[PDB]
Amino acid sequence: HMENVDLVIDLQFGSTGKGLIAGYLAEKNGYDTVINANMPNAGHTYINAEGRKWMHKVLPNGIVSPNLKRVMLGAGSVFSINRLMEEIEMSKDLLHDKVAILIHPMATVLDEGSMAAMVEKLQRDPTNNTIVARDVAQYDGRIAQYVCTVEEWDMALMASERILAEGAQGFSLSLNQEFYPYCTSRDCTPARFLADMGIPLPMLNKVIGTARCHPIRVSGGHYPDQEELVRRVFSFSFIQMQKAMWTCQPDEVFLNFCNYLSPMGWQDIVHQIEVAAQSRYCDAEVKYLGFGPTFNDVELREDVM
Repeated sequence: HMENVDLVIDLQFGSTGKGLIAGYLAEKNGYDTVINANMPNAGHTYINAEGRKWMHKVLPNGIVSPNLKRVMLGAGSVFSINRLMEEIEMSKDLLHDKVAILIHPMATVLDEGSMAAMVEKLQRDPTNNTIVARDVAQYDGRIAQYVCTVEEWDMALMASERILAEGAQGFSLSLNQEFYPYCTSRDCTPARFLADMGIPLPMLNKVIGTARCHPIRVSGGHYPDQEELVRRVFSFSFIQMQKAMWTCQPDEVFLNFCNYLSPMGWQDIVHQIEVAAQSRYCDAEVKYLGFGPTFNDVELREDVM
């Protein structure tokens, strides 16, 4: 009942490719439940060993799990119903048989922007029955079939055997990190992600942090030990990693986009990530290395260095 959630988080500016490791872990570990709480975003990509591609803004990338039973969209979600229905249709083969999709009643429905909808939910206007999923489901049957009660949300988490939780955006984009106001509207930290998915703290088993060799901002400042090489590509920042390690405390790290650097380049970053971890009381080791955008391009660090 406890220690059964694996939480995937991005340790830099949100472009580390967390979707690749979510899909990879879902295929390897076969979680029965996959959960997230995304706000509108550019999409998270996973490509399997056969070349099928999923670009998701709403659904978790973990729906590729061979043991999938429950897909859960948390209270912190802010989503377009049109986009959700399109993503379900595109993966109807994975979602039609013995799979339950659950939308938390207090998830926010986007009016067919992100800020105004989140603000509308926070206003708590008693006569407004058009912002939270529980209320929209009373007149929009597209989501009435998936919206659950708070009690049903809790019971689905209790009934889950192994869960994959997928975090949002990235650590340095947090509302309360130093780049404010050039940041997102929430903190991008494990504690906020579990809060926004309604996951009790004892359920956390491990945190998998994702990083890139050259972080990208997709719009805000950068750390003093990095420089630029609408998208801005930066060199690796040790300070960024130290800050992310202290707060996020990952247990394992996936270092992606190693294919764009020389052997010295990506191996030096592997060692810097581990020095950053140790410097901030974190025992994380780099376990996975990404050398391309597909399942076939994820390698075990212990097998290549």
